[PDB]
Amino acid sequence: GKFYTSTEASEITHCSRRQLQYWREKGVIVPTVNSSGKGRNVYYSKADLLALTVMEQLLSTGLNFDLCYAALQTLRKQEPWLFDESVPEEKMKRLMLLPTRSPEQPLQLAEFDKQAALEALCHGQTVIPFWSDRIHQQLRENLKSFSS
Amino acid sequence: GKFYTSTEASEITHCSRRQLQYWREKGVIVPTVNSSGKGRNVYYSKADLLALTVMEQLLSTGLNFDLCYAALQTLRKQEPWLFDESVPEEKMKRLMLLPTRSPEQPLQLAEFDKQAALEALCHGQTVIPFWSDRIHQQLRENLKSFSS
Ligand SMILES: Nc1ncnc2c1ncn2[C@@H]1O[C@H](COP(=O)(O)OP(=O)(O)OP(=O)(O)O)[C@@H](O)[C@H]1O
Ligand SMILES: Nc1ncnc2c1ncn2[C@@H]1O[C@H](COP(=O)(O)OP(=O)(O)OP(=O)(O)O)[C@@H](O)[C@H]1O
Repeated sequence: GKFYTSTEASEITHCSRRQLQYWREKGVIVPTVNSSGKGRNVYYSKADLLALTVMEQLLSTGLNFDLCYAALQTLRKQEPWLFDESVPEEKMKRLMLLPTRSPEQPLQLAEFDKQAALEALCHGQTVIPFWSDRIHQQLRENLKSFSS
Repeated sequence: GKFYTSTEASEITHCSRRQLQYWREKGVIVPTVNSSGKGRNVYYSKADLLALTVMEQLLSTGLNFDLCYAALQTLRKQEPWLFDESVPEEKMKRLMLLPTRSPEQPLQLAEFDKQAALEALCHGQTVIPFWSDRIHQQLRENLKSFSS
């Protein structure tokens, strides 16, 4: 479909070029590449831009990088409807991330619901709301703006 | 009062020696030191052990290091009763940390209350409960255990 350069991706998703390069180096995001040269050689898909938008949003919660990476991996594997363009934003489900003390399973991801979320807080557990619709709305609005 | 070596501090608070060295290097915690030599030369106070316990607990929430450091600085300045041994644990107030998107003020700290905390979650805001009493209880129990 539509492909975007690194500077275009950086400006659309409000990730710095330095962040994109680091996330490429670490395998967080895998844009399409070709041999090195003076011309453009790295291109992000719309799904990559969505992954960038997720990563920037997770990092804005204060969550450490390793857990943001783990969250993005879990979202892409377990919640692929987030990246599908199948579900219109009105029907996407809001989620919540619950960090744990288990190195093997360091992050729980669940559907958001107020009763369970408030119960977790009253037990002393950190809750990180993750509004799937806002994610997709934010990229869509950055992109509609991007042309103009 | 009582002073503890780095290995004693590491084992009491379940921070690795590598973490203590890094937090010393960065100024997170400032144990008492003297000139270098073959003998012991770094000593943690009970208040330092409390600061270590806070730092290990904040890092367990998933909060990134810079914000844990900022949280510890804000707690020591704004909530010195946490480190005073004034308030018995039964009267210490539970808190909550709310990470923000402002670089100048990247973290809000507030008294915990369920109504406000649930309202923040429903608005999409991350909430990190911080149980002051559990902090002081945990070190006290690690220390009562430590002798035996
Ligand atoms: N919100 C909080 N603020 C401060 N300390 C906390 C908070 N939540 C948990 N802790 C501390 O984290 C440690 C582990 O807590 P948690 O209840 O998850 O496990 P635990 O009860 O030690 O596990 P186990 O059931 O295996 O003994 C405990 O020492 C607890 O005091
Ligand atoms: N829980 C969440 N999940 C996903 N995206 C979120 C969540 N909370 C906030 N955002 C996104 O973070 C960005 C900033 O949110 P916030 O409401 O704090 O500020 P804002 O409304 O952009 O600020 P202003 O009032 O200055 O325009 C928004 O794009 C919003 O969509």
